[PDB]
Order: sequence, then C-alpha cells, then structure tokens
Amino acid sequence: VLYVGSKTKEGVVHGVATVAEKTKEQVTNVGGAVVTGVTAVAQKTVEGAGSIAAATGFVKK
Amino acid sequence: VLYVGSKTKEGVVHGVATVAEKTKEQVTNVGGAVVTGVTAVAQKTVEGAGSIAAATGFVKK
Amino acid sequence: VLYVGSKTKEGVVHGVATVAEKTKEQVTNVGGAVVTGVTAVAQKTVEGAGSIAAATGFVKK
Amino acid sequence: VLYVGSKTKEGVVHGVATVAEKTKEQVTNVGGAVVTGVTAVAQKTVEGAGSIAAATGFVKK
Amino acid sequence: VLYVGSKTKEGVVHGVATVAEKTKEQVTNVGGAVVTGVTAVAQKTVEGAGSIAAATGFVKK
Amino acid sequence: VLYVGSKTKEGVVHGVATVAEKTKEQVTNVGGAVVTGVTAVAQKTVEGAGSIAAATGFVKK
Ligand SMILES: COc1ccc2nc(/C=C/c3cnc(N(C)C)s3)oc2c1
Ligand SMILES: COc1ccc2nc(/C=C/c3cnc(N(C)C)s3)oc2c1
Repeated sequence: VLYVGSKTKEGVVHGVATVAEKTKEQVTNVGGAVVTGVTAVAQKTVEGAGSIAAATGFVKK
Repeated sequence: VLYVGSKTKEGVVHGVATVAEKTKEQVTNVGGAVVTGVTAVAQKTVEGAGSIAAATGFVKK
Repeated sequence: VLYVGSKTKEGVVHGVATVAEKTKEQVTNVGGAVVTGVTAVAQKTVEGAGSIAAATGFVKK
Repeated sequence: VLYVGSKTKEGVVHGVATVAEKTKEQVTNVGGAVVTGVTAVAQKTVEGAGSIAAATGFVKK
Repeated sequence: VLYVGSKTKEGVVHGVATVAEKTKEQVTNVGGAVVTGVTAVAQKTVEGAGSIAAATGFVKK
Repeated sequence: VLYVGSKTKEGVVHGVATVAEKTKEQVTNVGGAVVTGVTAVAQKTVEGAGSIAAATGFVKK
C-alpha cells in the first residue's frame, strides 16, 4: 500500500560500445525463422510474457 | 505493505565494450530456428515468462 | 510487510570487455534449433519461468 | 630503386571500443605540464622526431 | 634495390576493448610533468626519435 | 638488394581486452615526472631511439 522508488532502474542498458568489422554476412532461410544481430535492447513487461530474440520454427495444428 | 527502494537495479546491463572482427559469417536455415548475436540485453518480466534468446524447433499437434 | 532496499542489484551484468577475432563462422541448421553468441545478458522474472539461451528440438503431440 | 607496397599499414589504429564511466575527474596544474586522455592515436613521421603524449617540465637556459 | 611488401604491418594496434569504471581520478602537478591515460596508440618514425608517453622533469642549463 | 615481406608484423598489438574497476586513483607530483596508464601501444623506429613510457627526473647542466 506504499511504493517509494528512487533511482530505481529496471531493464536498463547503458554505456555500450560496439565495433563490428566484417567482410561478408549472409543469411539463407527456407521456411523457418532466423533472428540475428540484437544489441543493446531493454524492456519491461507487466502482466504478460516478454521475449527478446525468440525464433519459432512453425506451429502446425 | 511498504516497499522502499533506493538505487535498486534489476536486469541491468551497463559498461560493455565489444569488438568483433570477422571475415565471413554465414547462417543456413532449413525449416527450424536459428538465434545468433544477442549482446547487452536486459529485461524484467512480472507475472509472465521471459526468454531472451530462445530457439524452438517446431510444435506439431 | 516492510521491504527496505539500498543499492540492491539483481540480475546485473556490468564491466564486460570482449574481443572476438574469427576468420569464418558458419551455422547450418536443418529442422532443429541453434542458439549461438549470447553475451552480457541480464534479466529478472517474477512469477514465471525465465530461460536465457534455450534451444528446444521440437514438441510433437 | 623499386618500392612495391600492397596493403602496407604503418602507424594504424583500428577497431577500438572504449567505455569510460567516471564520477569525478580533476586535474590541478601549477607551472608544469599535464597530458591526460590520449586514445586511438596514430601517426607516421619521416625525417623528424615524433612524440605522441609527451610532457616536458620546463627548459631554462 | 628492391622492396616488395605485402600485408606488412608496422606499429599497428587493432582489436582493443577497454572498460574503465572509476569513481574518482585526481592528478595534482606542481612544476614537473605528468602523463596519464595513453591507450591504443601506434606510430612509426623514420630517421628520428620516437617517444610515446614520455615525461621529462625539467632541463636546466 | 632484395627484400620480400609477406604478412610481416613488427611492433604490433592486437586482440587486447581490459577491464579496470577502481574506486580512487590519485597522483601527486612535485617537480619530477610521473608516467601512468599506458596500454596497447605499438611503435617502430628506424634510425633513432624509441622510448615508450619513459620518465626522466631532471637534467641539470
Ligand atoms: C516475494 O514475492 C516477490 C518476488 C519478487 C519480487 N520482486 C519485487 C520488486 C518489487 C519492486 C521493484 N521496484 C519497486 N519500486 C521502485 C516501487 S517495487 O517484488 C517481489 C516480490
Ligand atoms: C637495414 O636498414 C633498415 C632498417 C629498418 C627498416 N624498415 C624498413 C621498412 C621499409 C618499408 C616499409 N614499407 C615499404 N613500402 C610499402 C614501400 S618499404 O626498411 C628498413 C631498413
């Protein structure tokens, strides 16, 4: 019945330095799922499911 | 009945330095799932499931 | 009935330095799951399951 | 009498990632020299002296 | 009388990752020399002297 | 009378990862020399003297 927050961080990404030197980068997909290259990602979910870099093949029913 | 937070971090990523020198990077997918390259990712889930880099093959019913 | 936090860290990643020099990096998937390359990842889940780099083959019913 | 170069690097800096989180940074100088904070610096000198981060006190004659 | 170079590196710095978390950083100089914080520095000198992070007190004549 | 180089490295620094967590860092100089904090430094000198992190007190004549 009382929430007191002060400088409360939750799901926070800060101070990132990235260097990516590459000569080739191919991705060949045939009927599935490919996730690639997620970086410096932050989220907060209340009352629900939270997926960041989620690959699902296929759902057949 | 009383929550007092002060500089409370939860699911926090900070101060990351990354260098990735590569000459080739291929990914060949055929009908499944591929997750690759997740970095400096932070999240917080309340009342739910949280997956960061989750690959699922296929769900057949 | 009383929660007092002060500089309470939970699921925190900080101060990471990474260098990855590679000449080739292939991944060939055929109908399964492949997770690769998770780094500096932090999360917190309340009232739910939390998987970071989870690969599942396939769920047949 | 014949110079053949090919992809010849000399005094080269590449692919640097830096993160510097600091709360205070003071420098107090009284009549001398202070050099601070040189990063990712490259040079090439022909027929002469080359100093990168050089502090000299004082030259009295 | 014949110089053949191919992918010849000389004084080269590459692929550096640095993280420096500090709370305080003071430097107090009184009439001398202070050099601090040189990182990822590369040079090449021909026919001359080369100093990278050189501190000299004072030259009295 | 014939120099054939191929992938010849000389004075090369690569693939360095550094983390430096410090709470305080003071340097107090009075009329001398202080060198501190040299990292991932590379050079090549031809026909001359080369000093990397050299501190000299004072030269009186
Ligand atoms: C025992 O049951 C549990 C389990 C996990 C929990 N995690 C929390 C976080 C609560 C807060 C975070 N920031 C708040 N502000 C700034 C108002 S409140 O509470 C939990 C209770
Ligand atoms: C024995 O005397 C010495 C000593 C050190 C030397 N360092 C060299 C470098 C020569 C070159 C570098 N890149 C060149 N291209 C691409 C034309 S030529 O020659 C030296 C001779």
